[PDB]
Amino acid sequence: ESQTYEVFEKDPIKYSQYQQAIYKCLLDRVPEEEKDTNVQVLMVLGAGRGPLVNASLRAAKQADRRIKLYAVEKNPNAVVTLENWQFEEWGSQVTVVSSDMREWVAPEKADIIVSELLGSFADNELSPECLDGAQHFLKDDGVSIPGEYTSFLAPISSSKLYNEVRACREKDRDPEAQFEMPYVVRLHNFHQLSAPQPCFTFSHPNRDPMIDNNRYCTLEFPVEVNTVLHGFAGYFETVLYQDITLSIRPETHSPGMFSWFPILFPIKQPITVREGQTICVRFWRCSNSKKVWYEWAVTAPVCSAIHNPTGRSYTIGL
Amino acid sequence: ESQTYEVFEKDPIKYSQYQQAIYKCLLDRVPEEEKDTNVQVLMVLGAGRGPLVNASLRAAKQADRRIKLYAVEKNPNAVVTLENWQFEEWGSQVTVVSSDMREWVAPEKADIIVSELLGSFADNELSPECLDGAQHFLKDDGVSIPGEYTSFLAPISSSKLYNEVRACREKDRDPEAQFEMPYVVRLHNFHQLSAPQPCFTFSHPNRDPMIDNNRYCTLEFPVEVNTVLHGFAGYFETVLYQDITLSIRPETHSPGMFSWFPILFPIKQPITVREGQTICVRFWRCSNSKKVWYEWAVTAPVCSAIHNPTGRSYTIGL
Amino acid sequence: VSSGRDLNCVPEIADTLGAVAKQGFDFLCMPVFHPRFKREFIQEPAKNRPGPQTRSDLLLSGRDWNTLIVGKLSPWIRPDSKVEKIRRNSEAAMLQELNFGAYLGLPAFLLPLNQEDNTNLARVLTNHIHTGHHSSMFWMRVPLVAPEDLRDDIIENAPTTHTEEYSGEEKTWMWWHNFRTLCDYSKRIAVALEIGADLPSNHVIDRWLGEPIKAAILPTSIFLTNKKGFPVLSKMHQRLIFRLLKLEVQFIITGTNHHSEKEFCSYLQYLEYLSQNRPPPNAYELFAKGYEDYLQSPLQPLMDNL
Amino acid sequence: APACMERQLEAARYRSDGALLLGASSLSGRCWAGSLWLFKDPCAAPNEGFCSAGVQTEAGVADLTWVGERGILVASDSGAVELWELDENETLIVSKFCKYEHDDIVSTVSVLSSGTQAVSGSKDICIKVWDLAQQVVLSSYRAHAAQVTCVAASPHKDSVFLSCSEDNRILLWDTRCPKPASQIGYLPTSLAWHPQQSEVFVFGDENGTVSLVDTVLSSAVHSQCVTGLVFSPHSVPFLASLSEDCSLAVLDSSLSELFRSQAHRDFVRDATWSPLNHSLLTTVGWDHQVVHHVVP
Ligand SMILES: Nc1ncnc2c1ncn2[C@@H]1O[C@H](C[C@@H](N)CC[C@H](N)C(=O)O)[C@@H](O)[C@H]1O
Ligand SMILES: Nc1ncnc2c1ncn2[C@@H]1O[C@H](C[C@@H](N)CC[C@H](N)C(=O)O)[C@@H](O)[C@H]1O
Repeated sequence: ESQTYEVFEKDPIKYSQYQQAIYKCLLDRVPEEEKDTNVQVLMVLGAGRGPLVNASLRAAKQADRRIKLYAVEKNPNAVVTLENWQFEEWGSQVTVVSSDMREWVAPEKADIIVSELLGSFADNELSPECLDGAQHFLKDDGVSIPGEYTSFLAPISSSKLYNEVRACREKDRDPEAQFEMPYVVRLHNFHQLSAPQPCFTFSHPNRDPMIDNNRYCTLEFPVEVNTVLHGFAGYFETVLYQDITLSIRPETHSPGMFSWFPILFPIKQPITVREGQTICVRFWRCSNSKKVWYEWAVTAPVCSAIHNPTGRSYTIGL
Repeated sequence: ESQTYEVFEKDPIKYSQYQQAIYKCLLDRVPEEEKDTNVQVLMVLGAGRGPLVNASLRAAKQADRRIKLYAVEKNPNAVVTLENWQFEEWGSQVTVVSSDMREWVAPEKADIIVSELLGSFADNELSPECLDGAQHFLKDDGVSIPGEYTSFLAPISSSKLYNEVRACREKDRDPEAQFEMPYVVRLHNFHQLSAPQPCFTFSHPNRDPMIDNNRYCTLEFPVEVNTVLHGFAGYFETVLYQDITLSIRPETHSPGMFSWFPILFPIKQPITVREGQTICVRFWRCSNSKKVWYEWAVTAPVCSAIHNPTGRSYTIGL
Repeated sequence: VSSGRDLNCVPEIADTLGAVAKQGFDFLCMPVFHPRFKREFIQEPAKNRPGPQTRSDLLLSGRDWNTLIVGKLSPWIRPDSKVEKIRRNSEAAMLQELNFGAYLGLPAFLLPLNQEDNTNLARVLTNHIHTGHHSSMFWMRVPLVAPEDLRDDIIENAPTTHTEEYSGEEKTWMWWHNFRTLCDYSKRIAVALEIGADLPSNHVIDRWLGEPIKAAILPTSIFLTNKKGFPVLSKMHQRLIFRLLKLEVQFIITGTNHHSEKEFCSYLQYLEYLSQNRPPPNAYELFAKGYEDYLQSPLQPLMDNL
Repeated sequence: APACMERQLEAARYRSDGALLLGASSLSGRCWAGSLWLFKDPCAAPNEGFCSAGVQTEAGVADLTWVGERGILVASDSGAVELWELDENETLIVSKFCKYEHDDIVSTVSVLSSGTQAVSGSKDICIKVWDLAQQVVLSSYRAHAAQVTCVAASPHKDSVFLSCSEDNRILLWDTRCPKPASQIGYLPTSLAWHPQQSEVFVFGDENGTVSLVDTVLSSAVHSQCVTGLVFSPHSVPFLASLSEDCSLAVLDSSLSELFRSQAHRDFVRDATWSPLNHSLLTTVGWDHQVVHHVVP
């Protein structure tokens, strides 16, 4: 909806980071001698209402470099905003494309592809699948902004959140479905039981012959207090370009950036944990041609059931 | 499963009809003078365990014409049966292809494409979508066997079947979902209230620029008795080649063919019908990129609710 | 007594089935794909290996697949391998074999629990279960005593543990327990308990008491030889057989003939002798027959008229 | 003489005069059996109509070995260890013994230095020492905790052999000791004793690394499991490495690559250096190809 895009646009830190990354990449690709002749092809993949298109334009003026823009957007309602901005302000420099980036036949190849397809668990909005499908129209020496992203997990204790998740039981569905799905939540009345550890990583472009976005991770969390495990908090980190990053992981959290709250992966049954014990968790990223999903289980100090098997309770549509 | 294929193979009438159709088509494409030089490319699309491959071979021996066969099958378990038959009996004349017909890159173009992708309501196994995807590797003058199929509907009264459908309520789903889905059923304790009428028709190949498998049909059923409407019986008819057909519509039912029982489309609420009144029904065939489904409603003598809106209770996976 | 023959070598399916039926066995546990035929699913040129991938379903009738055959997972399939390439080829091969079993309509399928970490094996099995209905059983092959715990003390610089480890002697029960907890107590997952030459301490055995044991695997190697040269069992092994007969488990004979002078059917003849000579059931055991673990609503003769 | 040789070639071994012994299995289709073949003309292999001798075995061939100049010792799927012999004319391969002693597939076999004894390894986790003249098992060892992958008899030490298993152990054996085995990351899959240095051996792993052990030097040679390791007949030997990655590599003393072949379309199963021309190396694979490599 229009107001979800408006909410994204209220975060100036996120766009100033994207602009700084594009500004740095343009200077590395085009030297001073070529500044007036060399026109860099830039494709904003998932342009929304256009704040990244404006960030790329400000970056090019800052870098004193020439750019040719393509603004790709599948949402036809956001395309209304885009085509009105293009006609009134952008002009011929910007070509608005109403298409899925995976289906789009590009007239030219891109020097830089820019996107913001990241969820609170980084890859949970299917940024790897989208970018993999758009990869073919990027030049051989082409750059993807973001270049990389990494998700993080941390075990948490919160009897309040366990009670909140429990209350999400619904009519006409599995009576325990609410425990087998993640929740975006500003975690408040909780306790982080161990330091966050990396879970899944993705790189762009994906210069690998055996492209597989499926993953299986085993995490060992040392616990120093007696407690109850109610779930896992998820965060992410991303490399836009070189040293220009974005983070929601608490120890490296990007100052004043509110675009993403943490994610919560619940467990069906609370697990007693003694001081000195290790929490062991297993997370899987799974897929088929139509859906992507997560599966998870605790194997230590005690076993849980495998949560969300075959994406029976929660899926991310392709 | 292996035993479902075995059950299909028990119907000799169905394969003798396919053989007769292929035999007739081979004589129309290759005259006597060309019989020893002209090799017809035949592709069995959805070859299962191979009875159509054997029917095409018997047809070619009958016609005294030369054929080159491709046996396309997506089910890898059926491909085990196929590759063993190919090695032991068929030889080089048959090339077994483990692929979805819509994804397959063909080495040659086909003179004839043969398939048996039909459900009890003809197009409910998605034979139009499958054949549309395979259409490109058929020669310009190429033939599809079947060439055409038509579904039929008839209003029925059956208090027993209404009770049977009602009893299909399940835990963890919409309490009325069972009324919003078709059932394959050998209808016994029932009353057909009006003569069957055509519902949806499909032709192969689909030589139309605006290919749309979506459909909307309005049927007017004159009723001559006082009764209760509990649903609609569905049947089909198909043209394999010229006068060689297959039918489950009762008035034209193919003698001794048991491969398909009728289909039942229930209604949530029984509808009183007076003698002299017309039953009016509306059926839609709907789709998206992932699913196909039916939607239906009675508009006369009284309105029903629209059944299975957006495929909430029943879908056919693409 | 219901008995099965376990084999890992089937040159011809019809001839093997026939020889096994002649011995008096009710069923055959066998590989559904050649146990040495490792398959590649990702890397060329081996992923493009020409078929058939296995032998045809047409070699037996549907009734024979449904009643006489228990399927077996290929021994190279290692979903919990530390090598990613081995893990991914193993996941794809596990699915392919389980799917072929479902295609065949097999009544049961054997999977081993031969190590502590079977998390990914559990995950691949749970996903298989949540793809259709099937009703088909999964028999988890788990020994009373782990192979690391029954190895000969013949490694001079790595001796066997001569210290009693109460909870450690019970390690295979924990392998089963974690597996079935991960799989969320599926009614389709049961135990095929493998009996060893030296029975563990009582505590280790009765850990399995209320567990869903569907089969008991007897290696030919655990049999002693009597005066006449026939295979027999120790008195303690006989005690365990009688407890397993009370649970109505299916008995599986595995391994080669270790009593060469005798026909192989002598292992089964002995088992059938023990079944025939089991302690008889009392008037209560006779009345209760058919009601074992069958749940009923307690009668309310005050509220209801009986 | 079988009318057809099975697709999955498992073994290739040259004897002194340069005649090539082949081992094959059918790992798919109706019948899962095997065959043994002799080719005095190795160029003619695997053509059935051009063999010196050929025979059908009961089950599949997982491994084989020459026993002198006329003996063929076979590791079978049936759990049997079989001994075959060429007749006086070497026109027939005849069975001498077939002893079913293993409880599962016999995976590996090796002749000890005496030439009168053999060692077998199996999926049944046991290692067996055989007396070839008496056709009996002298010793059965349950030292491992999982499937035995490879057994390699010492070149000149009669009572010495190496074993490796999925239990992650490489065991050095000496049957003269009351406790015969001694234990010496990624699972070991292949073993080869150095032909000149009595205390040296190479081992391959499931990840493609080949390592030099002087009872260390390692090289990431393959992208997949190292199936086999074969030393050349040279005064200064070269090492042939074969893998499930479908390639053959020829390595020097310091495990550095000298030759590479992508000739096979399926898994490379055996490698055998010609005694006639020491620069020639023959490989067999599951693609049914008998390739003759000219090693530089
Ligand atoms: N495969 C795809 N092809 C085209 N656009 C996509 C695709 N996947 C997601 N999008 C769009 O990408 C956008 C993602 C937004 N959350 C971000 C909007 C905008 N770039 C911003 O930073 O405000 C949405 O407008 C989606 O509709
Ligand atoms: N798009 C597709 N590509 C390939 N095979 C398909 C496709 N859709 C369905 N099939 C196969 O077509 C077959 C349809 C069967 N009901 C008929 C089997 C066989 N031709 C017979 O008449 O006995 C199945 O074996 C399906 O797996």
